[PDB]
Amino acid sequence: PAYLHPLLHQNTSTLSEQRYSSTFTGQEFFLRDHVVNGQKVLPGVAYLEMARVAVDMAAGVRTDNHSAIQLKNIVWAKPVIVEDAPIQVHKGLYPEENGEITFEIYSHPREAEESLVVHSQGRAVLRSAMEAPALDLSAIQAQCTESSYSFSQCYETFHRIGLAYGPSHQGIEKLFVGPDQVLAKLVLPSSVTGTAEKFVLHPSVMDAALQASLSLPFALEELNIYSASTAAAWALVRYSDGNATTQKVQKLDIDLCDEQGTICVSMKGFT
Amino acid sequence: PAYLHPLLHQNTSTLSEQRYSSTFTGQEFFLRDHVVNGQKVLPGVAYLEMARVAVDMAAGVRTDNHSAIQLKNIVWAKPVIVEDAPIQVHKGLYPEENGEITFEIYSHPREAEESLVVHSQGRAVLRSAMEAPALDLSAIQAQCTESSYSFSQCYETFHRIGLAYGPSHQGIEKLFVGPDQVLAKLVLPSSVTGTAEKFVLHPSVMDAALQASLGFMMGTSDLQPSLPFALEELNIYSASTAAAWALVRYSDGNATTQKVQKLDIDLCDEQGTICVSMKGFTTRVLE
Ligand SMILES: [Mg+2]
Repeated sequence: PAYLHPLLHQNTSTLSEQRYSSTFTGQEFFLRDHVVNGQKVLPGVAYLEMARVAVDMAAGVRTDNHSAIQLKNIVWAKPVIVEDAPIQVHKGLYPEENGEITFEIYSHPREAEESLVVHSQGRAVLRSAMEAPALDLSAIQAQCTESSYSFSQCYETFHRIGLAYGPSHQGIEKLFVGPDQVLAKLVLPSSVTGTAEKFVLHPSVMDAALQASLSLPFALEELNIYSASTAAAWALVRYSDGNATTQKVQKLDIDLCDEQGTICVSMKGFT
Repeated sequence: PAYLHPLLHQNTSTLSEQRYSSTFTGQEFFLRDHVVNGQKVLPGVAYLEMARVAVDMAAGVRTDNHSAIQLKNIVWAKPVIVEDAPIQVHKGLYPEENGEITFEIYSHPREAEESLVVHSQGRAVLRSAMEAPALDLSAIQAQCTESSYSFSQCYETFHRIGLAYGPSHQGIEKLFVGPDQVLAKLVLPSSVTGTAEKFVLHPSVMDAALQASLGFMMGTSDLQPSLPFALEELNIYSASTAAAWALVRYSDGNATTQKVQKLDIDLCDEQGTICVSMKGFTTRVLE
């Protein structure tokens, strides 16, 4: 209730370490409605919001020259899973000499409070606020005319493939695809509209952007925030120009834009 | 409701600054019952607990060689006053290269949030727990037979000079005075017993120990209140709640004036075992 943020509850910083802590019950919407293979698993897109708001607050009152946050070189390790007992997640920030901020998202195993498990790591950059780029909504939709499928068709396999998305994570409206890209109409589930205000990178919309692509998120090269993900009405997914099939891991680009095509959130070098 | 401590509610630390924040409404017992010249004033001794608990928390889990806190060279500047508008008070901690921790207690006036008021600053030292010294209460009593003052005498006199202590700050039971010292019988007011557990340096007990210096000033014409101005050293051997007595004597500086007095103050339980010691405590007339 008195949380600083639904994903960043409490500031637990010491003289040695800048740190934020959150205790998650199974009931949070981004857990109860994000069940993979039967377990409540923290979604990859929640780590980004966790990281952003930690940086936003850990950096003090800021000048226009530092009043914007960008994330770089994100990594994903073991996921956070919730059972009958709550799970405490720690968000650690470490300032580097070049003015960038390294962040580690970790926890202390109930198996061993002296052992440690890292779930994600990355870097953040403070820059001047960025003017939003623009996308071509009319033509891009026109380049995605082959084998369109309903959200339900997207949704049916998702449930069948082992990903049981609850109502809070049913943000895709429809998929328009060509062999080169996928453009997804997006919507905010009505359940989470009451709390969409308290997110910049909203897990429902951000995950819907990731859902439109789909083995699992493994890394992200860069994340740019021009406006709230809530403003988004469309999202475009494309391969990064690496052209490597490899095994089951791929490098992809994902962008969010509003009704006019103005990009508000863009993700580069996904993996 | 979710305070870390009644005097240190929230950790608001940034990368640049280790910081804790508290918002006081004035309904807190240590404000509602601590009225100076008609205004609710945070008691000077409350800053001491503020610093201690901030340091204790800002210092991590700690080895025993560092599992004890001492405060040094405390100064008091403008008071914290609450009159209908809540005040947000910040505890800033800076680690010094010598391993000491500097603390600043400050706030930003609501009327111009870009301005700054520093209320108190000092230094904290992390060191090994000290075996608690002891007082000989029998011997001390034998030297405080010159005059004596009752509970009502003290708090009626306090009200007359401008210090309207409510029940939470009525910890003096009786004052025994001899030449150059005062022995004060103390008790934790019944009003605050429910939350005495969450204080090491309890404002009620600590303020009562400083109140005991009234013993030196009874009989002073148009006596004016003297408030905390500086403290050279504070030693914490155990919680003040255990305290049953307080000894007040002048520090061996021989610099006593109506404007300012410097005192040595010890608090001990019924056996004479000291729990808190304050050396070089200077108080100054209010004006
Ligand atoms: Mg102004």
